[PDB]
Amino acid sequence: GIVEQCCASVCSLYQLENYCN
Amino acid sequence: GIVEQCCASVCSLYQLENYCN
Amino acid sequence: FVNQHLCGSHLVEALYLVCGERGFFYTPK
Amino acid sequence: FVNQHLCGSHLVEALYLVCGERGFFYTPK
Repeated sequence: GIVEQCCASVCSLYQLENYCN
Repeated sequence: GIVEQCCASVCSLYQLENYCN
Repeated sequence: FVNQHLCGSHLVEALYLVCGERGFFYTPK
Repeated sequence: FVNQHLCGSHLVEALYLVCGERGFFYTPK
């Protein structure tokens, strides 16, 4: 999930926008 | 929505928890 | 901290603190 | 601000800034 991809590893805009409504 | 109930008016714990997963 | 007007980052912060490891959804419009 | 490690309130903050008036969901577990 988001923690694994953006906290435990380096985040990205491409991944963050996947969590926008 | 949440803005109307917690920004435009005074928030509450009862309302905030309605937005928890 | 919750029983006040909460807007923008202030509201997102309150949700984060209250909801803890459940997480939350923020749907302003 | 997005291309780094982001945890807890830092992550919620990034989502808030990136997603704007769409809002977002934060589902840590």
